[PDB]
Amino acid sequence: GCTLSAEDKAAVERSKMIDRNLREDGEKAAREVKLLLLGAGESGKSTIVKQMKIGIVETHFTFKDLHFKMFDVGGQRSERKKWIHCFEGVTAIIFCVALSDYDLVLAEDEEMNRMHESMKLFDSICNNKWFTDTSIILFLNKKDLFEEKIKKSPLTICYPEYAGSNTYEEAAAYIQCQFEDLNKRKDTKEIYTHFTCATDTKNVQFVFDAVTDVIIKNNLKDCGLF
Amino acid sequence: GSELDQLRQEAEQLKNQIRDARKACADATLSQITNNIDPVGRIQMRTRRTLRGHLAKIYAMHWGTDSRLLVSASQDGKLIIWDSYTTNKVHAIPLRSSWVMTCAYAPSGNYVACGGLDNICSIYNLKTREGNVRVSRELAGHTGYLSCCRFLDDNQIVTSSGDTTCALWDIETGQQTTTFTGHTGDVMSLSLAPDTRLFVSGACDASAKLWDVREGMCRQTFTGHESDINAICFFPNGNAFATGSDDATCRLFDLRADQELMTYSHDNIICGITSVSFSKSGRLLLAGYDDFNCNVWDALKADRAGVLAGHDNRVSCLGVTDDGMAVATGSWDSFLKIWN
Amino acid sequence: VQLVESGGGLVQPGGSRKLSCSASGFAFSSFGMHWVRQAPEKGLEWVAYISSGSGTIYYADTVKGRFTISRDDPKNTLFLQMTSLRSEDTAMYYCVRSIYYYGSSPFDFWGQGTTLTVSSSDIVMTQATSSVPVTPGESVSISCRSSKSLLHSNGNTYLYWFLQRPGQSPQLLIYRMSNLASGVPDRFSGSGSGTAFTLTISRLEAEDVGVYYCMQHLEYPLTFGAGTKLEL
Amino acid sequence: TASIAQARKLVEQLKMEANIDRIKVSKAAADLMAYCEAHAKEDPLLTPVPASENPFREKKF
Amino acid sequence: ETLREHYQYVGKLAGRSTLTTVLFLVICSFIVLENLMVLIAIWKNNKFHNRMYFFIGNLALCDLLAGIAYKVNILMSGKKTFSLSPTVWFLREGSMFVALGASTCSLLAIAIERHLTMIKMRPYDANKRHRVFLLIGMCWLIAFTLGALPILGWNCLHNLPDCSTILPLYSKKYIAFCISIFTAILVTIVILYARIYFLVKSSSRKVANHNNSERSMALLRTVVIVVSVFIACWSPLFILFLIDVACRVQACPILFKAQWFIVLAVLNSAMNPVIYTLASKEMRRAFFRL
Ligand SMILES: CCCCCCCCc1ccc(CC[C@](N)(CO)COP(=O)(O)O)cc1
Repeated sequence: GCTLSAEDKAAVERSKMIDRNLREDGEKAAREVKLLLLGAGESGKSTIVKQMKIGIVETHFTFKDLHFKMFDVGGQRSERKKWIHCFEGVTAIIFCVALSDYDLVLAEDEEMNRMHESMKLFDSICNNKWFTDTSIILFLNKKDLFEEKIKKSPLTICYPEYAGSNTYEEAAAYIQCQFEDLNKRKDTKEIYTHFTCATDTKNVQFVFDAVTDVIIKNNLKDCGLF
Repeated sequence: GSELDQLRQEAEQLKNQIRDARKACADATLSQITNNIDPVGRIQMRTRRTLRGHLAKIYAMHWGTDSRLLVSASQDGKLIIWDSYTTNKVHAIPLRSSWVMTCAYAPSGNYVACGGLDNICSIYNLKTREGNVRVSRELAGHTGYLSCCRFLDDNQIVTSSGDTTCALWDIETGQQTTTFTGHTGDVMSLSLAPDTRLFVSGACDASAKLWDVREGMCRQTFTGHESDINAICFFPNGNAFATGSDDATCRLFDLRADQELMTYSHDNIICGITSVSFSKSGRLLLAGYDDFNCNVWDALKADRAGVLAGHDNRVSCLGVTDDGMAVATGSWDSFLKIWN
Repeated sequence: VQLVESGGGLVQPGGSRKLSCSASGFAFSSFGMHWVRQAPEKGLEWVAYISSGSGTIYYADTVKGRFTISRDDPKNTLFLQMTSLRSEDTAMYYCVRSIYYYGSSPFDFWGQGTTLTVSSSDIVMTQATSSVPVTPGESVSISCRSSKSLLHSNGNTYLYWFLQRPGQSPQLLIYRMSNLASGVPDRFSGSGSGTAFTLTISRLEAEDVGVYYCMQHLEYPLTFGAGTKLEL
Repeated sequence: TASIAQARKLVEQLKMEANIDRIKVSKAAADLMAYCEAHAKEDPLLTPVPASENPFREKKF
Repeated sequence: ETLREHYQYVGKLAGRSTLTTVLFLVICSFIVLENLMVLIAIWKNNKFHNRMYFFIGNLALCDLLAGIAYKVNILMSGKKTFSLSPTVWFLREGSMFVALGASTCSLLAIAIERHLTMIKMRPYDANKRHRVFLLIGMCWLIAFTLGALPILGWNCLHNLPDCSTILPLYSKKYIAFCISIFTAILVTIVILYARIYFLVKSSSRKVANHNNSERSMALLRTVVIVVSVFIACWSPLFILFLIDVACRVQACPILFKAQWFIVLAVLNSAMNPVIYTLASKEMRRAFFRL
């Protein structure tokens, strides 16, 4: 206040007030979890967002004094290599795939099935340069119909090189290991796996545990203890 | 069918004729003309100011019309209008969609436009009798993420979107008055001409289109790049424009002659240009590479003349004042930096 | 946008009174607040000033240390309390609104004003002219005089030409000596370098008759000048 | 059968883009040269103005 | 002549080999050069978005001051005991107490910061800077207050029996207070480091992967190494201090070899930057990169 006038001082006061407001607003959004939701076709994204319901669709919910915020971006239909860096700082990446959708085929080509597409998308998401150390939460949805579709029809159509007992457990284990083998890091990234349940509580608790593990790992790396 | 084959043959032979026509007039190179003049000296700029206060990546900035104010957009949902002389935060506006990729300042100084990743473009009134800032008009109708938007007049704005189509609107009513279609790839940026009668827009298909505002049909097409084009601006003369692409290359294209004037690239740089802007006299091209620091190119000799290495992350936006005394460089480290 | 003031009246020589103004139609939580005192049949003078967010508070040296200004933000209300009323404290008060940022127009709304009667170094602002007879259709020019240089180091020139009409509260014509306010015609003009300043009107009408004042804002206190009268 | 309509639109655009006049690159270079040299003096970035009238010079603080 | 009488009463004056002091000076040179290198490496970087950097710098500074002060002690100390006034002697001992206190009140501060960072489930940093400066100022103030305490009232210059054998002008109550503060700091550090591992293991048990299983068993190793190295250097010196408090004058010959333990405390300044900086991936990369 040596050279400033009677009006410049009030401008400085206004700037300080704006700075204080920004500081108090920029710390109330640093305690929220940013989950980027992905999927493919009829995997069950709508059912899943209904299971934990309160361009881009933003959903906000709460669970045990923790606020989660999810970005469904399925309605973008744009080149994903031009807007994917905006989600670089997401905590986890929820991924949704239906395991009872192995015998159907896409409308684009008769040979192209609807299961290899999910594997290609997972490979394109689990090996992204912007998500080197970003965890993934894999989901298998609609397992009720999978047993009925597998008891009459063997899964040799999708996996001809699979020698199993044509049972639910072995087929599910083979699908899970094939999906998890697409991971190329195995050290920085930690892929989770789950089977959807009828009740919402199991899925919500699984997401809570996964994000808690990710948060604690990030904290351990933050404080130089590891 | 025979009709499809003959139509494809006709299109191919028109393409050949257009290539021959554009090659016929390419008689001399731009190097032979500017290689005799005195090169500009090394451009030593220092960070006079430092505009801290953002708490997220910075995606767009636009210099004001009086060359004293500027507006910056962040991913924390903040639009901030500063005072560049004394580092005063003149206004702070909270947004509804935090995923904004562009912003614009009205030439009169009364309105500010913002939008991105939401298919909607919002206009905000600065000179309000209530003393606050409020939204005055929301424009919707695009099916892709908004890339750029520029004010044509007090009641006219033109926006490019990720749905390969651009649109010129009417703020009073809110309905599109012109729709520009013909792009194959995603449109990433537009720039209004000084005379405010034409504009160029570059797309992810490595092509740019110069349009006509009054009529509303594609007038000229420019090609020659190899990847996505992330920045476009006119020369201050108004009869040229420079594009910057992801293959570590900028190019200068003239409107009268549809060839390539010069290319700006270097072997040691393998990064993509994120922003392009000119100086008041058109002798300084300031392309912001995403290799953690900006760069300064002599827009007439293709060689460098200085480096604005003061950022610790990707630089995304870059502007120049109307009278050309200051240059600002916004980056993902949430720090603006006015140079001089 | 409107300000409603209340609290004045007839008081004894011993007693404390508070003047309260309520604001509606804008964002009171971001407007600096002033008070202005005007003696009956005489000129006007500044009282106090409180900034946004109750940051700093100033006072007039005349009754410095006896006034108490308070701002209630949630209710958009301002109070000014006075305790030991002398004989000079009989006058009528305005509560102007103000916002300070680059390009703003401070001293834009003057409220209405309320009257209070008491039962029985600083740059000087003066205008030599006191009355000018005039017929509509001809230009009028008035001059205002200072005792220092009003041009600050930044480049501004703090002088606010304002207009008062009989039974009508003052309104802003010129702020920072050069620019015009909002809601007034382009008939008025003002420009003056250094110490002498002038206000000019091109084509008189029946509404321009009244008193004209100049005020300075280079530093504190805010000393007003003697008004000049235009009669029909 | 909308493909032939799209091809019609494309060939119409080709018709519109193939009927413009061009000039030698030497004149398009001389125009930029003249514009650059004419307004060089009013460009502070090219040749910095003296520090007396710089508005962004840092003060004591 | 007071110092001579005190030495005679204690017994150091009775009858009062350069390899020992040469080896001491060599160890001190080692610790000071490595601590200066660590401090200059921290100063070389400028990305202070992590609040751990200030704590590491403060610990390095405290260790450097300890090294320099004990340089002064060992150089001035051997035969200048009688020829110099008591005031320089007092300054010398006050510097020792201030310094070790800098080194040890830095570990308490860093343990507090680690325990309070690893207890709040914050997905992103809130950028709070009050705590770091508060803790640095608090530890420096505590060290300065504890170093100069005796020269403002606590001495044995007028009471021969009521002061120690290791230092004939230091009352027993001051050494008892030092013992109390040292054991309090040790217990607090142990309790702070014996909860982070429990929390991490309990959280990683719910979802069992290979990464979690190796993370738990590496955090356990890190915590055990930190605690064991911190204890193994400071424990014998304070064991000697407590036995001296229990022992009387002209009784325990071992008190004449106390120097052999002090260098061990010096050795603790030889391992703090080795563990707190070179036993973590981020700091290791930041140090070996430049
Ligand atoms: C956290 C509490 C800190 C305790 C740190 C322990 C330091 C105690 C200490 C004792 C003695 C000395 C130096 C001893 C001389 N002071 C130097 O040798 C004794 O020898 P001379 O008097 O015969 O010369 C230094 C520190």
